[PDB]
Amino acid sequence: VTRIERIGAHSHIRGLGLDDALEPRQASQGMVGQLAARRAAGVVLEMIREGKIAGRAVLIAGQPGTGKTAIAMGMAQALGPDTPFTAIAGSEIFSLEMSKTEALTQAFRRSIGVRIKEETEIIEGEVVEIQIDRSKVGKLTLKTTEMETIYDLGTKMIESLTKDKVQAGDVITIDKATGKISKLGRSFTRARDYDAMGSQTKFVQCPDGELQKRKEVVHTVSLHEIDVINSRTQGFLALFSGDTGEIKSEVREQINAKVAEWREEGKAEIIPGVLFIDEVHMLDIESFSFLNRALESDMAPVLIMATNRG
Amino acid sequence: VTRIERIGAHSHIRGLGLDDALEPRQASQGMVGQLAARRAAGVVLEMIREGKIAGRAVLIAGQPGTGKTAIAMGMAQALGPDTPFTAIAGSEIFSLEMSKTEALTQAFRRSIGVRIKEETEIIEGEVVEIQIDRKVGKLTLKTTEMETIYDLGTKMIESLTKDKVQAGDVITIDKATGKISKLGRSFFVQCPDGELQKRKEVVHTVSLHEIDVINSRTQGFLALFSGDTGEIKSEVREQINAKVAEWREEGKAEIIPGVLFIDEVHMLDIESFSFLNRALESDMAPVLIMATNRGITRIRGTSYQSPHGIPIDLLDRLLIVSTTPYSEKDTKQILRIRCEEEDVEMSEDAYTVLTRIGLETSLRYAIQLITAASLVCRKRKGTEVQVDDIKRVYSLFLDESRSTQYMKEYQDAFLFNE
Amino acid sequence: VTRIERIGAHSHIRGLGLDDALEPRQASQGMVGQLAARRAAGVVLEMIREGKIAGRAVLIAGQPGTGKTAIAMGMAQALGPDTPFTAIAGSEIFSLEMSKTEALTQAFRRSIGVRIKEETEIIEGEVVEIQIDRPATGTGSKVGKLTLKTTEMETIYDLGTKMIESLTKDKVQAGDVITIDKATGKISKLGRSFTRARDYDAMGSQTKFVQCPDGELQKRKEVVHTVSLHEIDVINSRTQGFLALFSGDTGEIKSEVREQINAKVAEWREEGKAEIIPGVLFIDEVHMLDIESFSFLNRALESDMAPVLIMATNRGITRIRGTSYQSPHGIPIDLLDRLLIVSTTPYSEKDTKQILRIRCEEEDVEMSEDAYTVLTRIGLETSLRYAIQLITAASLVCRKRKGTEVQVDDIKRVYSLFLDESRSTQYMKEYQDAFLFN
Amino acid sequence: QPVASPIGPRSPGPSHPTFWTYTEAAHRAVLFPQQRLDQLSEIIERFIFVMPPVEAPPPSLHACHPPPWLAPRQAAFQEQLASELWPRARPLHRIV
Amino acid sequence: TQRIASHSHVKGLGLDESGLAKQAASGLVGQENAREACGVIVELIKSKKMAGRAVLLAGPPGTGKTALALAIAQELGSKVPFCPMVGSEVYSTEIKKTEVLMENFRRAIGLRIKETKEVYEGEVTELTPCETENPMGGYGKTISHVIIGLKTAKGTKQLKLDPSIFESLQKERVEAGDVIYIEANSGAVKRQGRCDTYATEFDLEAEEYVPLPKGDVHKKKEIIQDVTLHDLDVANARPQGGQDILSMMGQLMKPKKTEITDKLRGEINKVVNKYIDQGIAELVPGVLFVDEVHMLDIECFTYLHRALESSIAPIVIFASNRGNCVIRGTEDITSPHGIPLDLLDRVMIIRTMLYTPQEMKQIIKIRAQTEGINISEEALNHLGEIGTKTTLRYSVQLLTPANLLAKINGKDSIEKEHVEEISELFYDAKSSAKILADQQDKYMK
Amino acid sequence: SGAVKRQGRCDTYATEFDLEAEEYVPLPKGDVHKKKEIIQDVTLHDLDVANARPQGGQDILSMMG
Amino acid sequence: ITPGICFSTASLVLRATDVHPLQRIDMGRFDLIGLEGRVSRYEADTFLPRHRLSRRVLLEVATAPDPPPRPKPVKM
Amino acid sequence: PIITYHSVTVPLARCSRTFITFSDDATFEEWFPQGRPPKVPVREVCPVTHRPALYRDPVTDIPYATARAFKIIREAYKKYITAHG
Ligand SMILES: Nc1ncnc2c1ncn2[C@@H]1O[C@H](COP(=O)(O)OP(=O)(O)O)[C@@H](O)[C@H]1O
Ligand SMILES: Nc1ncnc2c1ncn2[C@@H]1O[C@H](COP(=O)(O)OP(=O)(O)O)[C@@H](O)[C@H]1O
Ligand SMILES: Nc1ncnc2c1ncn2[C@@H]1O[C@H](COP(=O)(O)OP(=O)(O)O)[C@@H](O)[C@H]1O
Ligand SMILES: Nc1ncnc2c1ncn2[C@@H]1O[C@H](COP(=O)(O)OP(=O)(O)O)[C@@H](O)[C@H]1O
Ligand SMILES: [Mg+2]
Ligand SMILES: [Mg+2]
Ligand SMILES: [Mg+2]
Repeated sequence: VTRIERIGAHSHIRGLGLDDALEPRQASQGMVGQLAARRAAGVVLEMIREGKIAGRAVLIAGQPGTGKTAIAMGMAQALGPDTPFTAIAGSEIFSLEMSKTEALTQAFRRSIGVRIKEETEIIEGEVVEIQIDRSKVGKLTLKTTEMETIYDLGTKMIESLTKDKVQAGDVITIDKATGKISKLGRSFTRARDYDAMGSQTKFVQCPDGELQKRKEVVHTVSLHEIDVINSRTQGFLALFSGDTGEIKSEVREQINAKVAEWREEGKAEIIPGVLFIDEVHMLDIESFSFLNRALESDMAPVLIMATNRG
Repeated sequence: VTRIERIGAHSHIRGLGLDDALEPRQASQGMVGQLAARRAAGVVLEMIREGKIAGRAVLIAGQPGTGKTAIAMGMAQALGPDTPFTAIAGSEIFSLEMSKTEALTQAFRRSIGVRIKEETEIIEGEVVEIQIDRKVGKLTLKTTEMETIYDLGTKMIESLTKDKVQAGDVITIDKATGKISKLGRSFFVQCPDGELQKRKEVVHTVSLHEIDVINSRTQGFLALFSGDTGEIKSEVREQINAKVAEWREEGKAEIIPGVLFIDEVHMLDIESFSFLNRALESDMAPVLIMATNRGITRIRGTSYQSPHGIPIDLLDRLLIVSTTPYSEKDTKQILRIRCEEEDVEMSEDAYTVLTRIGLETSLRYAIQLITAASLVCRKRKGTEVQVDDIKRVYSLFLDESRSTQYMKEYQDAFLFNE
Repeated sequence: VTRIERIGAHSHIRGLGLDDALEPRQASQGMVGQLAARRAAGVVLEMIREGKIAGRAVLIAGQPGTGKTAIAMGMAQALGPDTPFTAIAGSEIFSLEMSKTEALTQAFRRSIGVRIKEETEIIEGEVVEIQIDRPATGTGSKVGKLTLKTTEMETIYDLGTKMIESLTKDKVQAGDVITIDKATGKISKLGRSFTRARDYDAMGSQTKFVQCPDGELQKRKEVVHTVSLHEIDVINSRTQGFLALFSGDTGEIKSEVREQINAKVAEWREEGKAEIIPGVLFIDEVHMLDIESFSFLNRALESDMAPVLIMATNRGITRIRGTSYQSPHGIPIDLLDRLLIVSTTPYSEKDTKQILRIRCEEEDVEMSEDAYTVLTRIGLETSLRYAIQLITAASLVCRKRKGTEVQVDDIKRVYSLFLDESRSTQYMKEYQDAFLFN
Repeated sequence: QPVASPIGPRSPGPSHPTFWTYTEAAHRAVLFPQQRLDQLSEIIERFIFVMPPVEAPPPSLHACHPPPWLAPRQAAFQEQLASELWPRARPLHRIV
Repeated sequence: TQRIASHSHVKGLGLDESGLAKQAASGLVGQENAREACGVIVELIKSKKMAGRAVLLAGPPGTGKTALALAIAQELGSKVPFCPMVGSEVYSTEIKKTEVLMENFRRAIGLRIKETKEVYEGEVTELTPCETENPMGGYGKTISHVIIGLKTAKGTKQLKLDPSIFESLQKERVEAGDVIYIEANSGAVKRQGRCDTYATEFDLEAEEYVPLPKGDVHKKKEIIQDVTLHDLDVANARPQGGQDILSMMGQLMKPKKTEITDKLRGEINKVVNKYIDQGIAELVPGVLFVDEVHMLDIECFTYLHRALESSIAPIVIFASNRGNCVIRGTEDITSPHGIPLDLLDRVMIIRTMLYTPQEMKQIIKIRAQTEGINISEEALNHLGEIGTKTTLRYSVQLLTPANLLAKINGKDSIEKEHVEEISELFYDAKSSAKILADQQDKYMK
Repeated sequence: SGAVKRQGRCDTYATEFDLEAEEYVPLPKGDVHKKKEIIQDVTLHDLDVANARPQGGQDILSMMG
Repeated sequence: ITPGICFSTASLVLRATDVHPLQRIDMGRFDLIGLEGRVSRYEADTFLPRHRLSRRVLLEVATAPDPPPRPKPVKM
Repeated sequence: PIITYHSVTVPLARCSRTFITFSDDATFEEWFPQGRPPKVPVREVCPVTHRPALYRDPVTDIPYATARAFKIIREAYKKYITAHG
């Protein structure tokens, strides 16, 4: 069938076509010729993969049609999807919402990935009975296919259960540390043959195993995403709308410190990536001046650029 | 009593003054002379009223003070209030609220109307007794011919409670909505005469812009009064156009194409012109009328010279109507019409002198001098304007030529002379 | 300990240093020389203090480093905090939130103060005993009694419900010296006459006591409230105006609001409710204003609420911003006709030495006579500001080598270490190709 | 929630490191809008006088046969917003 | 911190106790005169008695201006505020350029607040009123103290408190077995949950059960908080935490920088002065570093005169590598560093010179040591020769590609062949310019 | 989805009061359960703008939004 | 105090954007922003892939008789 | 029934003292119940696996710490029902 990804101008490029010695093959992984340029791209790719050195800039210069964007796409393909690769054009930093320097800062921080790893204990089961005496004290019964127990509830737990409208037959998980309750689904019985269903209801099987479970979540986020999350009260919405604005520098310093603390604690890992700016000659002198000192930070990715101007 | 509409520059224009063959009369409906331009405007008016061809554009071009805006206002008057006639200036499309293309899109869509007829039941009468008990209630209404007691429902009881209604008030109720508006008290408006409950046919002409703004967001109709429209999404506009086409096919509504008038079109820049070039190619485009007095002039936003400050690609889609300068006879007739409009009586010698002044300097200068001479005549307890009053106001108020001469006499005393 | 305000460029200027006849002393209140300009500034200051003529404009024009801003700061210090003095730069009127005319209007109206003086009844005394009886359960009427004491009086007050609530909120105890305003019921604690009981725990270190107030209990005191026209405009523009007074974000205030406020202030002035305190707006580097701002100034100085406007510029015949017209001082001739110009002459050798001596006294730096001579020669050759900076630089160099008095060797050392504009330009010419552009 | 501020978040107690990081002096140097209103009470009482010359209710949209669900939905939305926000608008009562 | 940046080797200015600059120390090589001047400037900053003083670092590109500013920052330490800034940052879509500059000025002035927080922790074991044998008024019972028993891991103490605390105890619903803390400076009781020793495995509460406090019942510590004037300004301009409709609007609406008024800044200054006089706070005036000052326009330069003339301003360090360039915002006005002569009259200019080949070799060796790269003597000499032509930045940027190439080739050191191959693979600015000139027809524009 | 729209009152009850502010609608003609298989075209921009801002939401921030 | 402006429009205009449910597809299958703050990674990644219902299980539960009544608690 | 809050100035040369007076003993008992310290619950243990208990089967009220323990408890309850009836 026809998927959303179709034959484009660089669909034939799968990599840089190098061997273990970074010697370019004449025609490998969809690239032909450009032996010296491909070897240089491979050296830059090894530099990116090591991640030791920060703020290194490489400019791919040449005549139109000589394979600059081809080499950039080959570098992106050879680099894993784990390592961030932000590809922007020079014209995209001229925004009506944020300054050019803010656009460049956001592009820089989108290119550094942070892989988080959180382990959390949860209780998971199907609700059998909820009895509340009077909103003061109550009991909750949860069950699995191999287990069933009853719990004593407090004031805040009772309030949280009443707010979420948890009833019998609901399969829920409860975080032990925070007490937040999220509803996974409801079990199917003979009496629940609804003719019309709500937009959020869904029927799931009763969980098996033990009522207490450990939840491990590993995800890769960028520094810019953490900045947008912590910019305002519901900042995660700006990760969809893009109405981020200009994030305060103090917030960025706090987030850098917090990320360093997580990295020391073992709860996060840093994956520096690549920022590719295509047709950089569209950048203004102010943007170049900002780039001069933005690359000098310890949290600056590799800046690959490509121009065809004389 | 002084109302809002006082005597303006085109208050005397009541139409184009044409016969059944679109042959202009020498003086009719406030219009004097310019037979060719008025005939062309009448042909364009017939095209507008036919309503079949979309996006036809006509440019009225001529020297300053040659009746271009007079022709446009006469065209607007010859059309009734039924047909939309949006009149804007070129400067108005430059906005901080929306883009220029958005401003021109809103100007276009304001010029196409959708006429929808529906039937409603309207109850208009004088309140006799209102009873509400803990909900049930009764309401007794009377006209001069009949009286009735109604058993009220919950929603109408709530509506009558929200709007304080007491015995003796004359009110009208929209039955389907409960919209109660008190139009006075009777024991001040006379009580209605005929039947209490009447089925009425209400006709609304709603512009495409109005539909878009109403359906843009909840409580979105407020933007029709306070700007704040932003830039309406193209998806909403396409959906509204599709629904209007569906209505037209199903007979629920009729389309009434109108006229968009852009006075001083030369203030538009190249981007606006390029947008108009393709906006006129839609089937929902109105008739576009533009006026400019520019000769071969730089197009705003470019360094190019073009006949009217309009690029030639747009000019190729326009029909141009040229206005010619007025003669002595036409000038005298225009002055007579303006004097009749302003209720000013002049002698024939005063008219001759004023015609000579208008030919020597400008028609607008003479029209301006008419009121000044009338005031001077009223100052000296006179009743008819004489040549002496006209000379007095000629000396008091200068024209462009004499002002420029006096300024050149003392050019060093002025500021920033080139 | 160092306060937030430290030694700046004009920290030594305490006033214009004039006598009763507005004759400038040679060296007084930090000012040295500039006799004619200081006399003119004193005349302008008297005009400001009289506060009868609205919309007067004065331009202090001269070469760089001639003391234009020094004279402005001297005028500000001689006026005192009672009279408003709004000092802004010309660049500050270019704002993304408001128009240039709006910024100029706000600057003008920050320089006019509205003062409201009223007499209120005030109770100030030492709390002897406070008793509050409240219902154990449910809504009820609290009943209370308060005893207040001065050095010569002691009265027992029966308290109402709202005064009971106010006292409870303020947590008024025995021995607290409190002030009560009868009208508004506001209670302000101003100290403790003695300590609390020692047997209590978790109380913290007791602070110093306050002597009990003397005189009668219920006195009558004059309360003065002073705000500027801008503050009134901002708090009347919208409900959130009180927050806009601090966050900015005032937008453009409607002209209707300002007209109403002008009318109301005129009514208060006629009725004796409020007095208008006209001040000064000082625009430093006024040549950065564009033609539209100057045109607005032209007619904005014609209002009766306009303050005295003082401008400083060091431009000769220069292009007016926003135009292609060369004009004196970068200012259009129409505005230049509406203003009096105060010229500043360049400084001599003795004036330069006296300025250096005053600066050294301000910075607590001891310098030798030979060092003063060398520094004066450098200042005459290069500039006054360079010598002023070398004062502190040589002080630091002398302190580094464990010295007590700044010598000629220290001045030579800092002259070698730090360069002026001329020597920097020479060295840049020597390596012109190495620098980036031109 | 208070990221990068002199005001610290709500520390659970002295066991949390955030308890011993922030000072009360920094807290007392930041004024909430209610504190600002209490600070400007006399100024508000004496200097807030400007009234709009005209006052009108918002324009109302009338149709002969409207969708019977629009009005109840708008009424419910207004009721919920008023019930949630009117208690928070009481401090601005004197200004209004 | 673990990643190596361009100035990761700069650990300060290598100055002797007498102020003379060592040839190579603290990661810096050469630039002795500039280093001595920067040491004098560091002493000026530490003296804390001068405001608005400006220093311009002037020299050809790649001569250590940013390195010198960072060395000054290292010399001052983390206690002294150091606010880096590029000239392009004044162009913001939210506030005016003068507002950005003023905000950075207030960012550079720091304030250190020292306070002692005394608290009483423990699990409430006893709650007993101290009645009086003579009830006031004759009827009922009167109480003069409330004895609260607090139990911790290593002790138990009793506190005879004011009777008024009974209302706080009832409002907080404090009972026996609950963990509370009482603050001396406020006299308020806060219930931080119930003790965990009374919790069973069958309970489901999350934030109700807390561990028994460790340490002593009476805990007191000195809290040092470092803030800047800009922090207080921003916290007062757009306050967060209120429950009124305005705070809800602030949370809902997108945050936006605003033009803070002089009234709020004067209030902040008054509060800071009051704290300083009280002994609570100590002012820490720092440095504002404005790199690429030539990117400022004429409006910013004009505002900087008044900004520097203020008595609250920090010590500002500028840096410009421009020659007789045209000032931005002006039409054909040329000034020696892209800076109008009025602002040049207000600054002290520190000149940075070009590096001799030996100094370039030393800097390359230092950078190789910082990057964890072992380089042979012949390779180092070849790279220094490459640095004699081209620039120093090109030579210091060829080290890591050469190290990677050597590691791929299987060698633990960079040899000359690796440097030659890297030079062949990567071109410098001059060689690229020669290529572009030789083929100007085939390129674009 | 469970969405419910009350599209007026049945016209059989139109005479239950002599004056109510109600919209009376005819009884539907077909079956209670109506099934239709439809093919609707949407563009990627429609999904982008559909996911740019939240819809509904009983929270105070959503309502104020 | 002035009465408000009563703006009257055609009743058909207020239904312009309205589309019958039988004429529109469910847009909730592309709702990504609605899942934020409501759906967790556990539900999407670990739970649902394991505990999704099948047609066989649904049919078995529907066809099977009602479960026996839950026994009353006994203190043992 | 009232609660009287009283603050006096008494010699120590003077010190401040606060007193709270309850009109009736019922209010005093309500505000000061003098509750005894709570008791530490007994750490229950699973009868099947002797591990510390983590669950509590509602039907049998028997704490347990293993799924196998739950199955054994339910089997024992079924046998008890079969025997006793
Ligand atoms: N070495 C190469 N191998 C394969 N295809 C190439 C190579 N160089 C260029 N191309 C193709 O030529 C087209 C234009 O080259 P591209 O690199 O995208 O732009 P430019 O080089 O002009 O910046 C691309 O579609 C690319 O697939
Ligand atoms: N043919 C005419 N008949 C009557 N009045 C006219 C005629 N031509 C111009 N006028 C009047 O004289 C004045 C000239 O304005 P007008 O010619 O419309 O200026 P423009 O050339 O900018 O359109 C107007 O007030 C108009 O009412
Ligand atoms: N007449 C004077 N008396 C005392 N100090 C002066 C005098 N003139 C200038 N100064 C000092 O010299 C420094 C520079 O003068 P300034 O007023 O900034 O010059 P400009 O008029 O160019 O702004 C200031 O710190 C100022 O205090
Ligand atoms: N004297 C020096 N000693 C050691 N390293 C230096 C010296 N001068 C420059 N560098 C290094 O060489 C690089 C050149 O950048 P730099 O000279 O700071 O640029 P700029 O001249 O624009 O300030 C920097 O990374 C810096 O760390
Ligand atoms: Mg390309
Ligand atoms: Mg005209
Ligand atoms: Mg000055």
